Amino acid sequence: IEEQAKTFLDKFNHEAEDLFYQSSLASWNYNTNITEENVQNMNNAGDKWSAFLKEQSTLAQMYPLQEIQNLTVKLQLQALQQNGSSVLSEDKSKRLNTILNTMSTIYSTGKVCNPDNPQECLLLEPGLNEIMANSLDYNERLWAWESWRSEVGKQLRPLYEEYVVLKNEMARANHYEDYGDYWRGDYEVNGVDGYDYSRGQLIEDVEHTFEEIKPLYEHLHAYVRAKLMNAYPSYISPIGCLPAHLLGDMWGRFWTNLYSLTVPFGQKPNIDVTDAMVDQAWDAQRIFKEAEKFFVSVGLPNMTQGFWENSMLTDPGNVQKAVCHPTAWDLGKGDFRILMCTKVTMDDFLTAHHEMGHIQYDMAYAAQPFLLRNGANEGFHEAVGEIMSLSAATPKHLKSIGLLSPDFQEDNETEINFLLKQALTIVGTLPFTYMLEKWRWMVFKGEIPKDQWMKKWWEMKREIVGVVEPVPHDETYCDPASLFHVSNDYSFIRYYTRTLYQFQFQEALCQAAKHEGPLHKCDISNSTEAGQKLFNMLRLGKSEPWTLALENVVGAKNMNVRPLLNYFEPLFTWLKDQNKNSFVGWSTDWSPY
Amino acid sequence: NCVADYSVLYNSASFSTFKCYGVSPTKLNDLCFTNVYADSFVIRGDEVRQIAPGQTGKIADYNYKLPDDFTGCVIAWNSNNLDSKVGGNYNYLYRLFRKSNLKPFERDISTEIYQAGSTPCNGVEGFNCYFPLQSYGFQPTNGVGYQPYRVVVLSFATVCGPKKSTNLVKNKCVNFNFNGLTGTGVLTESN
Ligand SMILES: *[C@@H]1O[C@H](CO)[C@@H](O[C@@H]2O[C@H](CO)[C@@H](O)[C@H](O)[C@H]2NC(C)=O)[C@H](O)[C@H]1NC(C)=O
Ligand SMILES: *[C@@H]1O[C@H](CO)[C@@H](O[C@@H]2O[C@H](CO)[C@@H](O)[C@H](O)[C@H]2NC(C)=O)[C@H](O)[C@H]1NC(C)=O
Ligand SMILES: *[C@@H]1O[C@H](CO)[C@@H](O[C@@H]2O[C@H](CO)[C@@H](O)[C@H](O)[C@H]2NC(C)=O)[C@H](O)[C@H]1NC(C)=O
Ligand SMILES: *[C@@H]1O[C@H](CO)[C@@H](O[C@@H]2O[C@H](CO)[C@@H](O)[C@H](O)[C@H]2NC(C)=O)[C@H](O)[C@H]1NC(C)=O
Ligand SMILES: *[C@@H]1O[C@H](CO)[C@@H](O[C@@H]2O[C@H](CO)[C@@H](O)[C@H](O)[C@H]2NC(C)=O)[C@H](O)[C@H]1NC(C)=O
Ligand SMILES: *[C@@H]1O[C@H](CO)[C@@H](O)[C@H](O)[C@H]1NC(C)=O
Repeated sequence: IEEQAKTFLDKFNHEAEDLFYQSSLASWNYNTNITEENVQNMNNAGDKWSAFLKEQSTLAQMYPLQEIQNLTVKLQLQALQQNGSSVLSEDKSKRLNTILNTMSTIYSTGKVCNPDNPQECLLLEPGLNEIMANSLDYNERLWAWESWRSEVGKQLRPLYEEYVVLKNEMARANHYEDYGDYWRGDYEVNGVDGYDYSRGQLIEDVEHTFEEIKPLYEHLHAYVRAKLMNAYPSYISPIGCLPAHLLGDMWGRFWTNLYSLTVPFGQKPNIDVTDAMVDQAWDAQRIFKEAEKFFVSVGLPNMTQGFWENSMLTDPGNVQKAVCHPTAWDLGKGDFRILMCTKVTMDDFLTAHHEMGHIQYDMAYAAQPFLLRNGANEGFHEAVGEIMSLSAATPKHLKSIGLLSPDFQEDNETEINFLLKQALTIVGTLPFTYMLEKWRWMVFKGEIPKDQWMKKWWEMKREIVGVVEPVPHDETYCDPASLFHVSNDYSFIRYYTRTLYQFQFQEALCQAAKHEGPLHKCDISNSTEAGQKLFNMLRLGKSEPWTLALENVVGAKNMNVRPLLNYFEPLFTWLKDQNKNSFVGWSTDWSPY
Repeated sequence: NCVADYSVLYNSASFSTFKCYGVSPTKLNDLCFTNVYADSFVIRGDEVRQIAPGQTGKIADYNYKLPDDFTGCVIAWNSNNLDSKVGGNYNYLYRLFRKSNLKPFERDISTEIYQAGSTPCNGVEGFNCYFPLQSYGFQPTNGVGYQPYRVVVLSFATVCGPKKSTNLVKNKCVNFNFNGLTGTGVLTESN
């Protein structure tokens, strides 16, 4: 009966936050002072945190959720009462752990040997990805691309065929009919009236929005092909799919590195302010205080003071072992702080706006219950950061914050040079981001059997992404597993939904700001309503669902892609004049070999 | 049985918030009364917002009730540098559950396992029954709402405030007041 469940979770919320704090304190102290003495401390603190968390879950399981009426207490019971893991038999749990550890060590240690010189070998990031990012030798890239698959990707095959078993038996035991349906469960909403939402409806609404991208992507693809035909002549058909080893990284996940090969107006320099940052001699403190000047200018809260003493923004003065990975920390107890290795660059100034934009989220819902202090779905928690990055990248912010001179000028040739680099990043990944989740969803449900895994993958690379296998593959390979998101057990639909929500969250506040032009030109500074309509959602976290939270910011009951497509109508207006003698989209049937 | 310089507390620079709930802060010198008690305790900064006349929530319903008709004052100040510890200063204790709502000025120091809904209970605090006492692990890195505040309450004959005295002018026509007797005249040193 509900007061037992209230008092049980009120006791969880008073018990848990202390243990969460002295666990995350050792983790903070480790990442800033890396020593085995701090590894062992953060290990043995994180152990006691987990030993509390798993015990409180089997206690929460004794309370029948059908005796509840209140919505709050119900969502906190359902968050703590959930198994997920520990439903497996003890041996099969260790077998899944053994597979996960094996796919983790294979991806992290996977050496590729040079056949011209067997004594030189490359790891993925420190060399093999560098070839794909910054070399134009088709055969050095094609070697790096197929040798990752043949010398590392092949190792993951027999493991993914057994991870897909143990993860589905885990999902089933939880009464999710496949592990894909389990990952779709983040977006689910029940009993709120009208604003309810379904695991299967996530498939239907992703596929209902994906077809609105295709007319833009098939012009941007024909454009990227017409430019790659000049960087890689004779290798590419004028109507073809794109050979995968030519897409700018180890998988073709973003086209952003193709800019120097694809740029609209290479004769005009795209905007920078790294020069004005060093002309005024700014540091990390100034960069982040100019970001707080942006946040108080739209009229969001100031930092809680202890941000400045307890954050780390540059490297230390000692040649100290610390991670340079820019990370937003919520420790509990109201303690919000950023850890990073910063360098005086306009990219780091946008970072400051982005990571302080994450801290504004972590700060706003801090009065909500602990089990509810998270993003309303896994796409919201990054979309709320990137609106602060994009508002700060604009020539209006950059001139008015004094980072561009009053007599700097911008032109239509500059506007399209920006928008194409946005599209190569934002539009080019959406096909891949729908495709990877769709292939996994169809594998976990068994619509693709293990004797058609690599077959359907490349049929979908050719039908969804317009991309063709550089070299033939069969069921001895595992190109999905050759990527981090598959071999280390990560859901990926967060990137599709975030790449929708970022532009919804932009355009909603551009209306409130009385914005006068194309959606990219928008700035939410000096305004009140643009901070106020946002704060109404930011104070929620998980305490109200994402379907309802969209109606408070945007006035939309569900997710949309129109706002994203409106951020590209000026670029599509340009593509429609450049591409007139191009074959729009692709022939699925061409191949390079 | 003492003269109470209360307005010197109100004028001092150390305190973060101070208020009075039956009296104005300038009249704190003018007060005179039979007996008073002073209370003191250490609490989290956002929870000091419950420590005013008649309010609800946590401390006000389960530890320490102030009435709506409180003739008195409350004073609160930040204390990180002495009252917080890196390991969490769990010496400070708070109550999360108790039956009924506290009478104004009620104290309790006993405990029994809470048994919400209905159940027997003999230790263990496992299911449907809870140990209601909890500890406040204060740390010097906390956000302001969770930092330690030192808090005092004043629960307003034997205790007048300070009786101000002027200079004493001799050999001139003056109005005067000596203790409680008032008059007018010329004051001269007698034999
Ligand atoms: C990393 O942090 C640890 C602990 O925070 C430091 O190790 C010791 O810390 C104690 C404080 O409790 C000092 O009294 C010792 O002198 C420290 N050890 C040494 C060898 O100095 C450690 O110093 C920090 N790392 C660095 C590079 O300073
Ligand atoms: C159960 O739901 C009710 C409302 O549906 C919540 O009641 C509110 O509680 C807060 C503090 O607990 C009060 O300040 C509000 O005034 C209450 N609202 C109303 C309309 O009375 C209640 O909090 C929920 N239970 C829990 C444990 O959160
Ligand atoms: C969590 O998983 C267990 C199965 O491992 C679910 O079933 C319970 O299993 C235990 C033994 O581990 C039995 O003592 C219980 O009787 C089972 N539950 C019931 C309802 O009879 C358990 O129900 C799962 N949790 C949830 C939320 O369903
Ligand atoms: C940028 O703006 C200028 C001025 O509007 C554009 O120049 C016009 O281009 C069209 C199409 O070729 C011609 O019909 C006009 O004659 C041009 N104007 C003049 C005054 O000659 C220019 O093409 C624009 N470029 C982009 C990328 O938008
Ligand atoms: C937007 O906010 C900025 C920051 O307050 C305003 O910048 C001020 O502009 C005036 C005149 O343009 C200067 O005299 C001040 O020195 C500026 N302040 C700072 C801190 O640099 C700007 O005016 C605001 N925009 C509008 C339209 O009001
Ligand atoms: C934020 O801090 C600045 C000083 O750095 C101050 O001027 C401003 O008033 C503060 N913001 C608000 C909302 O008061």
